[PDB]
Amino acid sequence: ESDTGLAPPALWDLAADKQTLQSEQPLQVARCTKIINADSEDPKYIINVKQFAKFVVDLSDQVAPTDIEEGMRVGVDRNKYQIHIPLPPKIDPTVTMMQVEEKPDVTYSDVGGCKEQIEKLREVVETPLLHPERFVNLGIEPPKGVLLFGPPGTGKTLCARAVANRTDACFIRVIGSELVQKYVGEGARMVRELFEMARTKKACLIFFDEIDAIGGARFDDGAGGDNEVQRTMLELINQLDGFDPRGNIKVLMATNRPDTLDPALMRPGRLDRKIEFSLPDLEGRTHIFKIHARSMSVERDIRFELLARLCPNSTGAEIRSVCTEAGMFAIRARRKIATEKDFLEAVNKVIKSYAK
Amino acid sequence: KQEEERSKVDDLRGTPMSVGTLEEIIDDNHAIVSTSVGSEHYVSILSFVDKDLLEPGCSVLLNHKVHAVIGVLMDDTDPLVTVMKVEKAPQETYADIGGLDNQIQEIKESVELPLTHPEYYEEMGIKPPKGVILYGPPGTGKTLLAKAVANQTSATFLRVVGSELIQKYLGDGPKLVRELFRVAEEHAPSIVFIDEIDAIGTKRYDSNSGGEREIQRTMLELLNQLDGFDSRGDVKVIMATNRIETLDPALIRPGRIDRKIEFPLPDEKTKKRIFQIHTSRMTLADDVTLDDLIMAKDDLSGADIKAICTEAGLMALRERRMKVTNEDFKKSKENVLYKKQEGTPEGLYL
Amino acid sequence: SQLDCNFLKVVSSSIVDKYIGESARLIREMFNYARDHQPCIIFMDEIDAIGGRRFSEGTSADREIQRTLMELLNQMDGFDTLHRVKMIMATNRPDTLDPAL
Amino acid sequence: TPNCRVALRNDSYTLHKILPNKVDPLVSLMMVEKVPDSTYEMIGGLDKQIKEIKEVIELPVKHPELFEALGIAQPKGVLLYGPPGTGKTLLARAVAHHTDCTFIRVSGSELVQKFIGEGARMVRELFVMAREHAPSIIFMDEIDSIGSSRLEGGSGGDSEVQRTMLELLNQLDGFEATKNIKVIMATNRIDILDSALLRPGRIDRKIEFPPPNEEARLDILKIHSRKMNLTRGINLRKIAELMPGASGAEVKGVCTEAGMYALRERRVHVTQEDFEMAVAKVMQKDSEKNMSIKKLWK
Amino acid sequence: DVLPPEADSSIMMLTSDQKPDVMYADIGGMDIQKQEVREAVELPLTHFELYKQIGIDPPRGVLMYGPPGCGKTMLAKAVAHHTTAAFIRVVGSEFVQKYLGEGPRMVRDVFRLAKENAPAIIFIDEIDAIATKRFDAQT
Amino acid sequence: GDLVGVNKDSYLILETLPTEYDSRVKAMEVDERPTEQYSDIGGLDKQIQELVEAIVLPMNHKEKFENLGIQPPKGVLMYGPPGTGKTLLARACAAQTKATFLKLAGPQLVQMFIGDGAKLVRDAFALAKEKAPSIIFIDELDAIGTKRFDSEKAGDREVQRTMLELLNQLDGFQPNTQVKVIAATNRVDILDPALLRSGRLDRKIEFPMPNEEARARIM
Amino acid sequence: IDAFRLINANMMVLGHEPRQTTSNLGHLNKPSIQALIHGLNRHYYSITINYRKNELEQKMLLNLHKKSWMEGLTLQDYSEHCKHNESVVKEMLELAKNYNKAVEEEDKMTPEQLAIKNVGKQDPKRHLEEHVDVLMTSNIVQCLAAMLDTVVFK
Ligand SMILES: Nc1ncnc2c1ncn2[C@@H]1O[C@H](COP(=O)(O)OP(=O)(O)OP(=O)(O)O)[C@@H](O)[C@H]1O
Ligand SMILES: Nc1ncnc2c1ncn2[C@@H]1O[C@H](COP(=O)(O)OP(=O)(O)OP(=O)(O)O)[C@@H](O)[C@H]1O
Ligand SMILES: Nc1ncnc2c1ncn2[C@@H]1O[C@H](COP(=O)(O)OP(=O)(O)O)[C@@H](O)[C@H]1O
Repeated sequence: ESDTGLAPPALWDLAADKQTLQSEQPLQVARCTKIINADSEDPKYIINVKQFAKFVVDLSDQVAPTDIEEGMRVGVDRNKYQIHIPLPPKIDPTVTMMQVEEKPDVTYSDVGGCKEQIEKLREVVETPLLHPERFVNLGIEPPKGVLLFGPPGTGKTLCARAVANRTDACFIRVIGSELVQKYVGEGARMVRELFEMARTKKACLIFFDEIDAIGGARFDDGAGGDNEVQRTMLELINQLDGFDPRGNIKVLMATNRPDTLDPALMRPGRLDRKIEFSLPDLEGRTHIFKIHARSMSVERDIRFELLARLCPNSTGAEIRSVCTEAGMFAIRARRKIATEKDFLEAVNKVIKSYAK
Repeated sequence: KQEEERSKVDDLRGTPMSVGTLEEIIDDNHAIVSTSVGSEHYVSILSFVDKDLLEPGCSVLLNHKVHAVIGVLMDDTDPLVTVMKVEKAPQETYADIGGLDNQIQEIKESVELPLTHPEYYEEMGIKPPKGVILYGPPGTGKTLLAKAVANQTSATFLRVVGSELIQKYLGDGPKLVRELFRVAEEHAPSIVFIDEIDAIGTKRYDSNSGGEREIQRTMLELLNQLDGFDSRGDVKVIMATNRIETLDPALIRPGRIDRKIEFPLPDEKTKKRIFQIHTSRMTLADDVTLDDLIMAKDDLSGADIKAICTEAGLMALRERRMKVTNEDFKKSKENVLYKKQEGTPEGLYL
Repeated sequence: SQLDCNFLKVVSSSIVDKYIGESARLIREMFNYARDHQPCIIFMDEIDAIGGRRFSEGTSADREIQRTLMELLNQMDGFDTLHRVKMIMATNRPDTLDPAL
Repeated sequence: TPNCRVALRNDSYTLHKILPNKVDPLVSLMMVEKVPDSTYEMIGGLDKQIKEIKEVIELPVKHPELFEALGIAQPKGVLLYGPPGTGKTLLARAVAHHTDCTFIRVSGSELVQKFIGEGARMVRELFVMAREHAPSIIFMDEIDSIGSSRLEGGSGGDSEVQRTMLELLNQLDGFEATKNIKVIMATNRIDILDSALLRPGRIDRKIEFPPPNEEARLDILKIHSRKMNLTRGINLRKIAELMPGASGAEVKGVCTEAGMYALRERRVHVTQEDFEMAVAKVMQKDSEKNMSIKKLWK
Repeated sequence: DVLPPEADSSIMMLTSDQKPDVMYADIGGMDIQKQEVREAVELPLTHFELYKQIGIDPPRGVLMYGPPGCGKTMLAKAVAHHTTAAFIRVVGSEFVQKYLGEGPRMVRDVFRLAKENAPAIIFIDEIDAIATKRFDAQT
Repeated sequence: GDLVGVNKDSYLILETLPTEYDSRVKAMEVDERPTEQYSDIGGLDKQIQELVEAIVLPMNHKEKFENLGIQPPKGVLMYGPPGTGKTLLARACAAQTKATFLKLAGPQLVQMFIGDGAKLVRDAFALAKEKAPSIIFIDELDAIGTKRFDSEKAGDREVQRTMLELLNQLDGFQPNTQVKVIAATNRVDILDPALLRSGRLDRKIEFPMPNEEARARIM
Repeated sequence: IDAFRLINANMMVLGHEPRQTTSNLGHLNKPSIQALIHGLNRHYYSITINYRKNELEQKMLLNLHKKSWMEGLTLQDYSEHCKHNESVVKEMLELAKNYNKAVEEEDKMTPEQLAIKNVGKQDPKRHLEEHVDVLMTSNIVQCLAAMLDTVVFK
């Protein structure tokens, strides 16, 4: 037997007598296409199928020539190919899914040693939100966007969260690969949707994480058949200026690669201040050891300076990896606490396998 | 004579039903579908179609007049999530392999210990590792070791070859990743074993054509659902290739995989077991001397040993016998093993 | 300017493409217009780009340009008789070319 | 019914008739249908390679109960390789002649077909025809291009013919270990094709082809001089003694050049000296004699 | 209706405009090389009884080479003048296209043309475009 | 080469359809040049005038240069130490001559496949002479300006055509007195003397080091 | 050519095409598969059409279309006429030799089954008397028209 979409008759039995006949002859059938361009004061819209041809047709009198832009899935007649009511991609709540507005479990002391950039992030974020007085009286426009760049996992996510719980109001994190979509012209609508619905509420913070994917990478040198990252990039630099007459909401980007750099972003009005992160000297390392040991069972008679001396060049993900590995050494035997020599092997296991 | 309303709807629809493709679902009794030629239609959907199983990626039934959704269609016998599950038992448990006991406690503490004794982790609050990489020279012990650990377990096991994830329907790739990880989540904490992951992940190149992007999105969604961080339920994943340097670096970096097990070289110790293992299921006569074959040749694997025993069986059947004499082994040792013997600095290093 | 009938100007740099046999298709298409129209002049500037010397294993991009060059050597002077057609080549580096050219 | 084609009406899309025989388009390459081209005794010298092939092909067919009595399975994979092309077609066409068995030859250059999928679909369509006639042998000719190496996809090494190599390796042993199907692959250059199909799980017989010996070179010479006109007082061994590492085909070239020398004289006779100038014509190599290339290294 | 066999797949015969237009005695100086090709190509075509008597089995093909401007194409024209075959010639770098499979299919189209037709002569000018030694196809 | 409107049944030519092209030079079209006051530049006022004498008077006095018997040049080169006003000068003068600025970066020309710059250069020079007397600025042509006759891997093949297709576009065969080129580098001697001579870029505008009096003016 | 006529949608409980006293409806067309798929018979129905033929139309259409006065007595002069009697003899001869080849052959092992499974529809009498009939009638018409004009014209 088969199914073919059946059900027992108690819900569709009354549906199947005369409602099916009214969904055939009155209800028409339309198709979807893409919109290449447009003309002024007259439609003359050019529409491609990508499978049939490119057609030059007109809209119907059901819609107004207002929201029909380049790149929108619209309804196409079978006979006259006329533009019916366009269709949106996705509805509705795609902003709340990245705007949790929730108190994060990060202590302000979780970043110790490189306090100079944290005070820079204090001045750039907190002071035009709550102390906007010296900016007016002297005569410098306050900056409203800072790029972060440097070695990966240096504390980029840590410092970006350190300002997140600092004011606790409208934190928005954007994944860099989430805007890499499949449809033609998908993120640029979402960038319009994010920017409008964040300007409604005040004291809001938006963070762009991993802008190596969409934030001005290669502008258009490898994608010569799709052109989506560039159109979104051209749209976001378009909507950032012009549509920001003296706003309040701050936008921050971070990258690993110090190459994906737009000079049009460093035009004054988009991005002005350079803040990079560097490696800890001695103490910022040892602080992270003091962070990733207090949560686990270690010996109270061991030191952390000696371990950081064995690690000249190291990041917090590496330091976290040593503690997990030295964690596993204590599990290899029947030890319910951590001894110093398990940390010493984990240094030699992590470093002296591939690094140096 | 009683069944009437179902019979009318069996007769209400059009007879030449075509087969469609769900793309997006809008809950206003109409949506957008796809034909077989990639032509897409703003059509509607009926009421009897049982709107509970409509997923973007499912197959439906369409018409010729208005091409509306006649009824939802099943998977049409597509066993791409059920066949890869090992139902029976694999090969011998731990006595099959030999001379790899350096590497046994690694995988035993990583798989069996988080399941059988999850108390060592809770005495100090330390998380178990998620992924384990098995690389080394090709055909060394990698497939033989994975079957050795999967035999000694008390949970379900998955066998994935890697080429049975790659299709061309533009959704089938990352969907079956979600369909497998849903099966692994809903069922017992299975052991994901995806062999040959170098075919899907290397060096992260993006082209403009539509032959390569179906790999990268499936790779990217795999790293997304591996690190979905919502509810994984301790699913242990074992990944293995031969080479390691031409692989994806962000799968190597911690947070993802913290176990990179290497499978080094041999010796004339581990061989003698594999000679005995391969010469067990045959009519081994009482006139054969394997010890002369062991000491003489000094570089061979078990796949070489297997090729010896098969050629020994063939030479015995060419001379119309049942049992095998030593001479068939001697010629098989001299015939088959002469295909790769090249390159040695002899008499130079004591 | 004077005594002109049909004067083609080839830049000899734009005749390469990303597809493997397309440059040879351009050359024969250039010469059939030259047989369509009687007396005609083909001016190819800068033979140094597409000319050059044959050599050994040579980074497969270069194998195409040698195949483009071998097409040019055959079509303008080969099995068929090029009649009422004159060719003006002009460059600056005649040092290393194909001596068959 | 599996792989059952049907007649469909083109107006209402209704069934019309169950169709006859299964999917086998382009069997013009298949089923060679002409049995005599060459005998057995016209090869000579390579009798070991002959006896191996005869009792790796005809012995699994004519007496399968012997192989079903020991306990091991029967071989199906044969690889032939010899760099100058010595006994690479003659030995194929001879076993194609006295076998009374179906012969299918497919060169490894035809499956490429223009656009996608079509070159892949006829792979399985061949084997279902090959299983349709269980007494059959598929011959592969020059598996060197399709079957080289799995390269990257974004750079060169386009993954289009790769699917066929995936299909070929996963059809014969991916689903079911079939029977009465023997494959023969013949190419040189055994360092550049892929090694996954070279494991002993698939191919059991890597029969090489060495250059012929002086007894072998004498026997090849007696083959081609059999139809010519020979004059008395001639030694054929010394001709083969003047071939230091010949290639079998060069015996034909000496026979043609000695024939061509006697042609221009309008003479049906041939001397020993005619062959001496014939071998010296063919022996034209870049490793020149000089007596100093090979004596400084003694 | 049924079309006649091989009404397609190329049209590459030389009959009646165009012609090579050179006599055989125009080349002065190749007393061996003109005599060598003629033994290999024209002489099998007419005097076939002489080969069969000795058992020579005339050669299948011929490689010509050397520096440019020694008389290479000029010889092939005077061959094509004094012949009674369907002379089928082809540029070397011709049958390489953008779409894969086109090249080898055009190879089949030429050979099925000449084999089904008269005892014809196939001439390829250059092959160093398409016939060097092979190595690992990295590209 | 025209994209005419065609009836779907009669196949009749009735429309013109103004014929767009690739999106890459569309991305290179930069309009709305902000008016930068020349007094922002300190110490380099001679070079400002010599530029204004070179371009603006050919834009204004079109008939003064025709009755005299001369031809205005179309090639101007800026060079010097990087950061001395190579990107502060002509885009301050593109703001008053309303003639549709059109940038051209150097390494954007280098693409992955072969024969991409030869399309991309020519189409850029196509669109400008399709337009009004526009201005083509090229920035860092040191990248594509090699030092020729050198066949050494890997920069031996992909550059020289795009170099040439530039060069044969500048003077070339037909006269190109429709669009002006103000192309600039920061390096001189690495260039080969191929387009480096007159005909092309001949107005050598050196940028000196800013003086103490120039730097104090700028601050 | 076909004409049609719409039936109302109110006759859903009664069978359409209310035929009463007629039996010509099985004639003139039956509804084919390409017709009964779109609207037949549930929307519209087919109708029969005959042709109003009469005198004062039919004979005068034939006498002005298929009629020739001066052409019925021409001679089609013998440059190409006896030339046409030569290209046909050769192909008839080869068919006769092929007809010779089969008649002398005479397979006499299971003849009636070998004859019925091996037909050619061109050898025995298909290509043998077809052209022979055509060459016979043509020269008879030509010579008789040649003899009559010699009787008439002096
Ligand atoms: N033992 C032999 N006796 C007679 N002739 C031989 C012998 N070995 C080789 N030849 C000659 O060598 C020629 C090559 O045929 P062979 O099958 O040996 O290689 P091949 O198949 O042509 O090589 P490839 O596979 O590269 O095409 C044949 O013409 C054959 O006459
Ligand atoms: N022996 C000769 N007698 C008369 N003319 C000759 C002779 N040798 C060469 N030539 C002239 O030189 C030219 C030789 O060119 P040909 O077309 O034979 O090819 P090629 O130049 O020798 O070879 P390629 O074209 O491959 O370099 C001919 O056009 C011919 O006019
Ligand atoms: N004469 C000048 N007066 C004031 N600022 C200048 C001058 N020359 C250069 N600059 C400054 O230099 C900066 C950019 O240098 P630029 O000329 O763009 O370097 P390059 O063109 O070599 O990349 C601009 O912000 C501009 O303020």
